[PDB]
Amino acid sequence: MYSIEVRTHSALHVVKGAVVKVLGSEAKWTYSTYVKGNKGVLIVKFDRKPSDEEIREIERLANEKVKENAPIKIYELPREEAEKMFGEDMYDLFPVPEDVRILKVVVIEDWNVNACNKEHTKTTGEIGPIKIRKVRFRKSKGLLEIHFELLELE
Amino acid sequence: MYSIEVRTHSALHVVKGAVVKVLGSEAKWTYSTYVKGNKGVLIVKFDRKPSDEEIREIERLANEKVKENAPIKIYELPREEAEKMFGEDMYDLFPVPEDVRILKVVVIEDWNVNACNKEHTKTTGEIGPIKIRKVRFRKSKGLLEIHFELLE
Ligand SMILES: [Zn+2]
Ligand SMILES: [Zn+2]
Repeated sequence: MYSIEVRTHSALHVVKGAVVKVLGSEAKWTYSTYVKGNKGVLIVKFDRKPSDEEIREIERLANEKVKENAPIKIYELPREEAEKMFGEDMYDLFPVPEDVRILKVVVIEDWNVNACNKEHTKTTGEIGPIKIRKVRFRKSKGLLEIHFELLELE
Repeated sequence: MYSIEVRTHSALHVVKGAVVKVLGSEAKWTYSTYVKGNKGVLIVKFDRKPSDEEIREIERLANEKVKENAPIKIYELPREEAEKMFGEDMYDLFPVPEDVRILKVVVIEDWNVNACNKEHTKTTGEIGPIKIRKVRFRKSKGLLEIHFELLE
């Protein structure tokens, strides 16, 4: 088993992938994330407020990735190499300090790659049904908030 | 007198103000800053590559603020007080940690307000002629690089 929070954190990587698939590469940059219990907040850099249909799609695709039970692999390589093997996409808006010479990159094949040092579940199925509760688009900073919560079902 | 670097850092605040005056409020958020000797790099969040004429205006405007010899005031208030007194504009894209309950906000009336703890010149004139050398717009991240160097 996995703690609910380790579960919610993992959902973030899944939700991010769904976001990029639906909104495109322009929403590929993460600004920040927060997790509290079964609730999660993914803020990505974007330029508009997604339509209700797109939100639905992000949700659908995110839940489909959960059911596929895809593995969440975690490679540990040299900054330089990882830099060339995964490219710029493994990062967020905010750079991982340069004092760090070795990176732990989380990968969900064809979905999301991110230098992350936190604990993740071994597979996407271990996350469970995800529900997007609120979506806020902050015009000034041009950031998109995707609020979601995991579900106490089975 | 002031160190060349203290000068270049101060120019940052001046250049940022010129950038917002010319490009608008959408270029109001700073992503990062770098200063080495007489060289300075201001990266702001933006969506397009400014035209050559706009770059010229940013430069002009920036140098005119230098000649006005405006004072660079430095207020030190609680964070809750600066929050309401200067609003969100005093910040950058990345927030000053919440462990800091007292802020040092740099202000150049009607030009730029920024929570900054570094050393600044007492007035804009003490900066000197600014020259924008290169401007790079990185489409992926949507960031605009304003490269400039002081002349002294
Ligand atoms: Zn992670
Ligand atoms: Zn400063």
